[PDB]
Amino acid sequence: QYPIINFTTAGATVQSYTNFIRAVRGRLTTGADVRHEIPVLPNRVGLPINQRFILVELSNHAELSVTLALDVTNAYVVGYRAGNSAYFFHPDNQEDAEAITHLFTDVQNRYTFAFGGNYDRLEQLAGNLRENIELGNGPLEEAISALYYYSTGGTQLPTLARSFIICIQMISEAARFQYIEGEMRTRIRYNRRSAPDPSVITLENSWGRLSTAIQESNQGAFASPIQLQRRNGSKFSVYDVSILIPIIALMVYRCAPPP
Ligand SMILES: O=C(O)[C@H]1O[C@@H](Oc2cc3oc(-c4ccccc4)cc(=O)c3c(O)c2O)[C@H](O)[C@@H](O)[C@@H]1O
Repeated sequence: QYPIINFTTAGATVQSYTNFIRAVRGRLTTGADVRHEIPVLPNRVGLPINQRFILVELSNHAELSVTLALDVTNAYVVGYRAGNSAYFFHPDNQEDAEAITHLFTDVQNRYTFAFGGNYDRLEQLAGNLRENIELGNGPLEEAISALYYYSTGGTQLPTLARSFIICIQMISEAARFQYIEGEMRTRIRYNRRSAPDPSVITLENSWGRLSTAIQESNQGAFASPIQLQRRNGSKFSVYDVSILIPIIALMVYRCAPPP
């Protein structure tokens, strides 16, 4: 009953990846709140649970398929299905736990992780930092096999964690930022994998702050600048929503929009 977007990594191109991410955004929004030309995700409060999630079915060159569940309120992966098993990140508010019981209700085996989905938990689990984990079509292809074979006991947990990190960044963060989508399109266009540079990681770390600064801004103007980093790690200050318009595609809801 939840909407499904399909994507295959095998023979993926800039175009098929672009179409996939646009379709993902399309399902996450309307939610027709746009603040400064930037769509805001639905406020979870008052959100009917039938509208809470979307499903992203990934398949790969090995003909393996896993379906991820994304929370439409933050674009984030809450868990996934592989065959007859479903796995969920440990929630952290009883409304979440409530919400996820409506996911993958037909599956035989449903497990909840001890851990949550945040990069901090995941990075230690993987024994690697985001900056040391390659992204690209290759890593995503492998991530899909890893996620699938976990449902059968053939995947070590640190490989799993690494797989979540790859997926979350190439789907959730890409839906959130045209800039990160751009970074992944480029890796795909040249079939090169590489770890995310500091510009990517700082965007990811600052998504909440960015959303708040934009929705609280005075006519687009930030009362206080936000520091981001360039590709080479040198820092720069954002003072205004204008420069973020071609960077950020979705925002998490923060308060009502002022009339
Ligand atoms: O940006 C901040 O200053 C602080 O914001 C906090 O996060 C939120 C802030 C928020 O601030 C506002 C807000 C702020 C000023 C005026 C009107 C509204 C509304 C929110 O819905 C909101 C929210 O949902 C947050 O999660 C964080 O919990 C907190 O860590 C952070 O310090």
